[PDB]
Amino acid sequence: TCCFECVECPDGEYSDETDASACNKCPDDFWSNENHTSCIAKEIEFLSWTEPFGIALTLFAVLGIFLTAFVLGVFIKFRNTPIVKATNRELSYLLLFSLLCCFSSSLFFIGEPQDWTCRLRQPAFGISFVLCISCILVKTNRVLLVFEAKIPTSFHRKWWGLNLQFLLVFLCTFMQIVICVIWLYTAPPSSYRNQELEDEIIFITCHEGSLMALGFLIGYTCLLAAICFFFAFKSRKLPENFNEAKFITFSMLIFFIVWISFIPAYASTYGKFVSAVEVIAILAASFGLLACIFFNKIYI
Amino acid sequence: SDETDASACNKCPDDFWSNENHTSCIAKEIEFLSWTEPFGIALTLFAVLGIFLTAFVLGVFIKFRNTPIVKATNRELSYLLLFSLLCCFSSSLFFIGEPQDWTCRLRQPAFGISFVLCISCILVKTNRVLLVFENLQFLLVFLCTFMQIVICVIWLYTAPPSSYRNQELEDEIIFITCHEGSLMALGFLIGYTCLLAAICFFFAFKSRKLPENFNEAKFITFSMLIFFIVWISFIPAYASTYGKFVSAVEVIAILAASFGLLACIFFNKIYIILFKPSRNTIEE
Ligand SMILES: CCCCCCCC/C=C\CCCCCCCC(=O)OC[C@@H](COP(=O)(O)OCC[N+](C)(C)C)OC(=O)CCCCCCC/C=C/CCCCCCCC
Ligand SMILES: CC(C)CCC[C@@H](C)[C@H]1CC[C@H]2[C@@H]3CC=C4C[C@@H](O)CC[C@]4(C)[C@H]3CC[C@]12C
Ligand SMILES: C[C@@H](NCCCc1cccc(C(F)(F)F)c1)c1cccc2ccccc12
Ligand SMILES: C[C@@H](NCCCc1cccc(C(F)(F)F)c1)c1cccc2ccccc12
Repeated sequence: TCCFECVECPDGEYSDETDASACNKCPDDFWSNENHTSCIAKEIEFLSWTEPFGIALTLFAVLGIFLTAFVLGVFIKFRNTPIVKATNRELSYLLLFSLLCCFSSSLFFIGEPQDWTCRLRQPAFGISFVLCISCILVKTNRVLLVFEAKIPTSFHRKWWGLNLQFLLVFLCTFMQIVICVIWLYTAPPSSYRNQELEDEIIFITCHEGSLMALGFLIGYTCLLAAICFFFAFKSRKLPENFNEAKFITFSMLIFFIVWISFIPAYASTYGKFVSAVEVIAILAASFGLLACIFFNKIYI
Repeated sequence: SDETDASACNKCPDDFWSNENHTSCIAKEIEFLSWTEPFGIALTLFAVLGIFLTAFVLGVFIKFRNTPIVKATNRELSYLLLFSLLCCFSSSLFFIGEPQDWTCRLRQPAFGISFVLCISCILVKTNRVLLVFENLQFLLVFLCTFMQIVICVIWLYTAPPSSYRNQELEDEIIFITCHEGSLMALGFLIGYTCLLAAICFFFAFKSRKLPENFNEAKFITFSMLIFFIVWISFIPAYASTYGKFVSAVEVIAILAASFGLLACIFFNKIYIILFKPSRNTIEE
């Protein structure tokens, strides 16, 4: 026994005595040093505000808010010009508010995840986007109907006349407000500290809990997109001051392009870049919508 | 360790890992985008559909070839464009399977050459303001393709691509990938393929309002815009996919833009020739 050899301790075990005779296991929430001589605390990785990437996504999502505010100001100052009144000046306003809601949803992906944030992350963006899609769809059908008129109108009360314009949007949004409510009560999302995947790093993420709702939401938000194009296809022969086809088929194509190009990184990679690409995709879709439709007219 | 009373635990050879019970060594697992994975059948099926669609289109044009609509445009340039499009979808098929030595070399240049050829046809055709200064069209197309052919060759001499057999991503899993030789050649290839498309997109914007052949310039600028949007997005997707989905991202991007050039420029005229035979040297 007086004669022995020296062998290094394996990963995650340390020693601090002269003749160890055994490797002491590192305590929980700690990891061995480079030389296996003293345990050190692990590292927690999440999309924080200290790194410039976080400072960046935030400094975009303020520029978008400012641009949307500027656009709504023209439609409020020049609220009686023929081309502004050409597009629905009611439903055009409601859309702008929905776009404001859209830019904001992204700021719920920055910072340490918590229960309420993880629960409110997806439904807000889904509701806002479907609200915008419903606004576009109802506006388009009204003009086709106005311009498919054989014999004159018969609306019996002017005010209720504009009730249809607003209630159809709520009817469209009702299906996803339902799905969001039943989902949240029957299995709410919750936070989950994961340390199994990599030994030295603790990951803080959320947990979907029930995944079947995440398929129905995509199916619905997408089905509506298939309707925006068809109506966009049907609305190609109208005159210029009212035409809105090119814009519709480019915005939804951008949406599909981004959210189908970003599938594999989301499917494979784990960690902080998933949230990064989600934020960048949301921002890309929202700008795409805003400048496809409202900017030509804001130039004119 | 195998037997009883082991003084020390033997390491395992580099081509193996160790069983859950640490008793003995088993074989490592090699991962790569295969032809049987459920996520590659969709890509194979999608492509085959594109190939069949291109074959059908070249059918109608070389069958109803004695009509004013097809003769209004140049037939030779249409054949060249259809041939280039047929090679893009087929090229994508070169991005799926076990990476061999020669495949890594033929991955990029084939698509680059095909896309340069297809873009060059549209350029020689945008409202003839380009062609007014000044058969000549074939010479210009050959000159456009030759600079990409040359850059490919100097590159294959000075650094060919080959397999890597990476072992630094997953200790248990062996990754088979391609090492893309040098970066200057790839950067120059991308720069040229984008610079040509930029010029094509501009003159056509410029000539977007001329209603020649059912306003074909507008569809060309639509296709160019689609191509940019698709590839500006390729940046973050690939920059954050780590594993065996880089090939998937590349295939998805290539398939999108190929359909982008085929559909825009062809489907309106395909509909006109096949149905409603009422336009003959009047609306053409
Ligand atoms: C890496 C990411 C990849 C993601 C995949 C994306 C693939 C999509 C890209 C490309 C393939 C097809 C693209 C074709 C684009 C159409 C161009 C366009 O903009 O159209 C022009 C409009 C406007 O015409 P105008 O009013 O100015 O002229 C009026 C003149 N006068 C009065 C004579 C009539 O005319 C019209 O017909 C408008 C009718 C709307 C056209 C429908 C768009 C077809 C989309 C097909 C695929 C979409 C789903 C993708 C699959 C993934 C599912 C998740
Ligand atoms: C893969 C396929 C199905 C994607 C969709 C392609 C087809 C359906 C789309 C893409 C571009 C579209 C065309 C865009 C512009 C015009 C000009 C207009 O005066 C007639 C309709 C027409 C000709 C559209 C017909 C439908 C069209 C050809
Ligand atoms: C933001 C997203 N929730 C995470 C989906 C991750 C994903 C990553 C990459 C691709 C895809 C998708 F394209 F397959 F959806 C999903 C979301 C929530 C709610 C509604 C949505 C409607 C449209 C798009 C996204 C929606
Ligand atoms: C298929 C595609 N090459 C993708 C790999 C790019 C890359 C992969 C890995 C590293 C680097 C980097 F080194 F440049 F960053 C770049 C391609 C091929 C040919 C022409 C093309 C023209 C336009 C767009 C894409 C083209």
